[PDB]
Amino acid sequence: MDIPWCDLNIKEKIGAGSFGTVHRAEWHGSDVAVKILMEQDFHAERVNEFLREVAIMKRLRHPNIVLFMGAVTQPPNLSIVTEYLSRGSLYRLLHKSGAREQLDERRRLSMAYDVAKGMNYLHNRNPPIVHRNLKSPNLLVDKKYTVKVCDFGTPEWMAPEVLRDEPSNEKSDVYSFGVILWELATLQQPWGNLNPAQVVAAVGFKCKRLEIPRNLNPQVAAIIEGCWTNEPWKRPSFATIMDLLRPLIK
Repeated sequence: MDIPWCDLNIKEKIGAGSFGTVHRAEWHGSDVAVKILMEQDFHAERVNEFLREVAIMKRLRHPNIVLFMGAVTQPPNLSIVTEYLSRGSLYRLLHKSGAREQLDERRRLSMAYDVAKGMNYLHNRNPPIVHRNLKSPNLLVDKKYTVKVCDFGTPEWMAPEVLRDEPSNEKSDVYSFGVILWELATLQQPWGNLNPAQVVAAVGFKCKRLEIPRNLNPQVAAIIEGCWTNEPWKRPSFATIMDLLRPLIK
């Protein structure tokens, strides 16, 4: 639904990027998040691309996808309005201090399941929607620790083929999921000891893979390893990942 800029009461900034910034906001009493595009080119081609993007978001409806709630479609305030997740990015949540005590194995496995559900949903659109930029910093977490894929750089989550500048693949983000599941199970930062360029070489050309603790749950380790096969088409679909994760959380 269309939203007039004046109807938004902007609050404290909660994020930012290339597009611009993100701010919590009050909207007719409702608590929302507003993505404010700062670019000052309001010519048709751009406004139209924006409108086109907004029409896509309107069609994406799933519990584990950030809830679209509206859009400011009038210059000079092009914006996307969504629900507000108060715990922010998954990345910061895992690496903040005390995370291990704050989040038990069962919870972190549920968080993984949430992502798999979102991605399974996205992969089943016609045409399928592939998120090659899938990564923990892109995932958002609400108060109840539910995780949602934010659908609207650095390569530690990019699949080898992507790092090789190869053609787009539907199973590229399955590799990325493998890294996210690894972060969740180990609470380690991926490739913390390499610079971006070294990551590209390691995973893209030397078939290096993040090390799995011998101490880790075998069933979770298996899910991870399967996501990391060099042959993309050999990686399990997200629905298969869901089947494999469901026994564990329960």
